[PDB]
Amino acid sequence: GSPPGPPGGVVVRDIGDTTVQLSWSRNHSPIAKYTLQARTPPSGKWKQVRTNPVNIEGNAETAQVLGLMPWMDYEFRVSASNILGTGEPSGPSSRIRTKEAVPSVAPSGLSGGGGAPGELTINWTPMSREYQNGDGFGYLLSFRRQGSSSWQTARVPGADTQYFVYSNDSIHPYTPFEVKIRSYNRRGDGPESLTAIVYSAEEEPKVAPAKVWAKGSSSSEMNVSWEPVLQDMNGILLGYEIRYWKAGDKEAAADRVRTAGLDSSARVTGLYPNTKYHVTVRAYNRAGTGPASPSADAMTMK
Repeated sequence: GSPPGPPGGVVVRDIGDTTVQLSWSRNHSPIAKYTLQARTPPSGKWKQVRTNPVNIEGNAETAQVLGLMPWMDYEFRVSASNILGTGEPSGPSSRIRTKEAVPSVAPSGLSGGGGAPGELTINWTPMSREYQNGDGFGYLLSFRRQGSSSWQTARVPGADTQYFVYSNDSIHPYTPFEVKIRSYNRRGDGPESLTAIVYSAEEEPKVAPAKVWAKGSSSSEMNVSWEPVLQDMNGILLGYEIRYWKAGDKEAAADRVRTAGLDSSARVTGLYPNTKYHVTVRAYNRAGTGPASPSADAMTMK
């Protein structure tokens, strides 16, 4: 008069990407219903699963499991119930992996810009394993000159791929491109991102600020001002990079701070009291920095 013993020999066949066919067998006591559970090893908790048929009769030895995730590891087990309640669950089936599916989201964070002459640089956020949905994962980039119709594409494998640089001598500086990205795996292509406008590399700055003024404003702070670099048409300027170092130290070891905008002055903090500093300023954009200004000097107060 004990609750029914667990069935045994739980095995899996007909593995889909979202379903499997589970089988088992028994054996004296009448069984009214079977209940099925699944977990994702090794550290997953046992959870209930949807079945077809919805109710597994006591004479049944097979059930379709519904509502699984693609490319996922699962173990399954079965329990038997009658008027005396439910017995212990079976031992778990041997681990299976559901089939792969195309990835289900588009990569995010698509952008780009910068690089060397003749380059188009493109960047994005790599997709974490939870959305990859299969092995042989990678990204498919499509790009064309803004205005044109024909796409060029680039297929790059590896989920950790987070940028791509293309170069062609026919690409002029700061050329606008339409760009879009989709992920893919062994099973096929995922959905495409919104299109982004990405400019090819601009020319790096070629001119230095002509004059820099630096003055210690306290024992640990310095105000720095300079003459802006005159932008000629086509010229791109994002801001300035200020470098400063103690007299007696190597220029190459200078700290670096950047502005962003048309400001022609900056405040530098965290300096040492009663100390002489050298300061240079240079222009920058996404292609790099220009040559340095003549150095200026300043002393922090006592």
